[PDB]
Amino acid sequence: SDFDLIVVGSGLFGLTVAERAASQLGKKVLIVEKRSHLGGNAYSEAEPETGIEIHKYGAHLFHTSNKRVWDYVNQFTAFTGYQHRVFAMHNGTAYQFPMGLGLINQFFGRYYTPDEARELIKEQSAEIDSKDATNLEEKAISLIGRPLYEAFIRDYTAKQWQTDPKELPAGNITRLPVRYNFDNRYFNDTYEGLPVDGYAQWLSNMADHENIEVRLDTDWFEVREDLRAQNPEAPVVYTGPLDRYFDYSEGHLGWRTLDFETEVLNTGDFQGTPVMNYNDAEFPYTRIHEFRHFHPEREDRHPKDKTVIMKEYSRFAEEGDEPYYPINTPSDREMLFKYRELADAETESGKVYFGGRLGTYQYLDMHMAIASALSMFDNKLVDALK
Amino acid sequence: SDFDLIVVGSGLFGLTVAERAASQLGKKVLIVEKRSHLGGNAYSEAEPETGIEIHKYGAHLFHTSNKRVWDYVNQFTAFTGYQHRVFAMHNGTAYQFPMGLGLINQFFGRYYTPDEARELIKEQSAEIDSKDATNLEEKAISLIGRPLYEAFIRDYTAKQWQTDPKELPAGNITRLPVRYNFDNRYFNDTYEGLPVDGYAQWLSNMADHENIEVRLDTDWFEVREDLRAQNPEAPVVYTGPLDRYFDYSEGHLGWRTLDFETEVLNTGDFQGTPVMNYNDAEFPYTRIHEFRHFHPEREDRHPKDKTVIMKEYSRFAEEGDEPYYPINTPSDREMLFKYRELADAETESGKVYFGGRLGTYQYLDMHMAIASALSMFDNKLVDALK
Ligand SMILES: Cc1cc2nc3c(=O)[nH]c(=O)nc-3n(C[C@H](O)[C@H](O)[C@H](O)COP(=O)(O)OP(=O)(O)OC[C@H]3O[C@@H](n4cnc5c(N)ncnc54)[C@H](O)[C@@H]3O)c2cc1C
Ligand SMILES: Cc1cc2nc3c(=O)[nH]c(=O)nc-3n(C[C@H](O)[C@H](O)[C@H](O)COP(=O)(O)OP(=O)(O)OC[C@H]3O[C@@H](n4cnc5c(N)ncnc54)[C@H](O)[C@@H]3O)c2cc1C
Ligand code: NA
Ligand code: NA
Ligand code: NA
Ligand code: NA
Repeated sequence: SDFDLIVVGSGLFGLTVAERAASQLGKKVLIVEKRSHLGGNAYSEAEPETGIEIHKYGAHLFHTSNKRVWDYVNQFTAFTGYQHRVFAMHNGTAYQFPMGLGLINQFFGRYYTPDEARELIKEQSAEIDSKDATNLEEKAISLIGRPLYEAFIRDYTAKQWQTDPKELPAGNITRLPVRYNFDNRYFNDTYEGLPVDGYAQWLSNMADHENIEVRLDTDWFEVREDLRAQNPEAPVVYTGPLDRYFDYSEGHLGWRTLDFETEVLNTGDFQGTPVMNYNDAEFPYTRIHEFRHFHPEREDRHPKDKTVIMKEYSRFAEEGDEPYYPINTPSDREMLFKYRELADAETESGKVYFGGRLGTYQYLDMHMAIASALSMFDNKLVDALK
Repeated sequence: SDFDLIVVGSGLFGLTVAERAASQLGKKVLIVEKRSHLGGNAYSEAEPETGIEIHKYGAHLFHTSNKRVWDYVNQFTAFTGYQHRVFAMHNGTAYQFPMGLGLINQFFGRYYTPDEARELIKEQSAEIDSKDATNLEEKAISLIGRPLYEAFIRDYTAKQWQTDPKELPAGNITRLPVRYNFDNRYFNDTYEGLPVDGYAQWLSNMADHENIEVRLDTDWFEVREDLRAQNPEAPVVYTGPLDRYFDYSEGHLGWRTLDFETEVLNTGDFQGTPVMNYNDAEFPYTRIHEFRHFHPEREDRHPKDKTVIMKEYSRFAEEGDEPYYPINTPSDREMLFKYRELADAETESGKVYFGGRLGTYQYLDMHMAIASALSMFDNKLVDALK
């Protein structure tokens, strides 16, 4: 047949499934993708004026402790030795971040040793016991105290969720957000880096296989009757929206979206670091990305006197908005449970498998989507394709 | 014969020459080493109480942009992804270091953009033109201004050299010691890391070859008549002290030494970072090393409640002291020129080649010693061993 497997969506989940079926089982795979390019939100591109690699659907940082996933992605791209670091702007000062000996010295005004900092945090967080916290605000205060909470967490979180932290779940903070050393690596994972030739090249390489057919600018729901009629027994891996698949029969799942404001500025360096969080309420955006600093190894290809920056604004995802993060209200958890039932029925009657961020209503980092796709491939698709 | 080449000293220079002759020319090499272990000052060892890898002859950080040298050393050890970072203690605050947007924010009290920082440094350094600087103090001030100089350079340099900076050469600072971004990598080189299994294992591996014989606890000047009599036409590569070789016939070359004070403390973490500079005069030591933080990947082998730290004191190298850094007074440059003549005569009449830090009166980093030995091997020893 012309294809043995249909994959809807070319994010990391779709690409992984498609590539494994193609290379490991020698199956013909047809990828159907609604957008004009491969890669889902991980897709990046050159900003036209400067040539700098940028993202329109969120900056993407790769990191994992899963060696299987690390070895896998390295088949398709090399990675730079980029290590993500973030600074936090508060009351006109850029603080070392996350909270650690550096921020503590800057904020409290003198050097604390690791043991002195531990004792400081004990004193600061004395007021509320974590066991008694009834919301995010109280949870934070119970761990690090009011001064730190009020400076670095309160307004930032308010902007992030468009909600008073008093009305957010205590379960949103699960561990002490403080380090007792000067380590300011943002991530804690074994492996980390950025694709040497950019995300677009990496993701294109995943789908570059003699057994893979790619149809861009194609909506599954427009073409599905025709495609399946060509080969009815070919399974489908669906990574589009779960609720949309079932015509919103149980209602609309709730998502957060982001608005990105991009500017080309007439300086070669706007903030001297890839990401500056803006922790204060007076700034409407949560942070500014300056994209050239993600790839310092490219500095002589970057313009000397121009730079691209991006500001980020969060709000509720309405119709037409890209859905980014599941909101997960109890109502959302309710209809999700109902959609899972429908989906499972569809897998049994129609050989349609549901996966990925949109397909399962679950935020997934790149390595987690890949891991999830490797699992589905191993545990479901190998059998289904025999 | 029992050997074809004698190498005096087993630092990186000696090891490199020995290994190349052994593996590339199939020559039998005899290494003669005065100390009880291989590796010269790069040698490291486990501190007995804690097991932590420490140095008795200075902490050794490996870094290079020389790809030939990088590829070479990786034949003998793997390297961790360690990236050196230093903090600077001044008036009770740990500053981000080297001077950059982080230190500038901490010191001047609010955030400066890259362009604002450039303008700040222009204003601060206006007083003295670099072209007019007559000593180190004036040179520093001409580049960064008095407040920064007085806080971070003056006393530190005084301790380092035991000299008023007014009496040090303007040529000691050759470039702007300020970055206009938040990059606090201490080194600027392409490749960097620490030996995964420690320096002792790496350096031992270099000399581990069927063609290499090692005699430790052996002073060249005690055994040389006997050894050369066994095979008169075998050349010698000498990496011991240049002036000592010629019985100080032209006087004693001047060196700086370091005293290291090591302590085991009853805490698992003393300062939360490998190195803290102490920039103020009130502290007699220049900096404190906390050795466990050089190898965080070993944290579950390190003790939970103990740590080894080391304080560093600089002074003139007297008899019995390990000579570390050439002082290079004009008098020193004088007799060095005379020793170079003697050495060159000795190479012609006696087939004794002079190399390495002690052998040439020149401080050499590990990668520079290796590069220098590779050159000597390529350009001198291949011919001499035919
Ligand atoms: C703003 C943002 C920032 C992120 N930052 C990071 C990060 O820093 N590090 C990290 O590891 N991960 C990050 N991620 C997650 C990352 O994008 C993952 O790769 C993604 O979540 C993987 O899941 P996926 O492949 O299912 O999703 P997607 O990337 O959403 O891919 C789904 C694809 O299905 C297509 N599709 C949808 N409907 C149809 C249809 N009807 N017909 C045909 N095609 C369709 C979509 O166009 C899309 O291309 C971020 C995600 C977002 C949204
Ligand atoms: C305090 C200090 C800190 C340093 N830190 C770094 C760093 O962070 N990063 C870096 O890249 N480099 C560093 N170095 C330099 C590093 O040690 C180099 O490897 C070294 O300078 C290389 O030169 P070498 O092999 O000639 O010297 P050496 O290491 O001095 O080796 C010379 C050897 O010759 C032996 N010897 C001397 N006389 C005799 C004799 N009569 N008979 C037999 N044997 C003899 C000595 O015992 C010694 O083992 C540091 C050096 C010092 C001193
Ligand atoms: Na991201
Ligand atoms: Na508490
Ligand atoms: Na050193
Ligand atoms: Na000046």
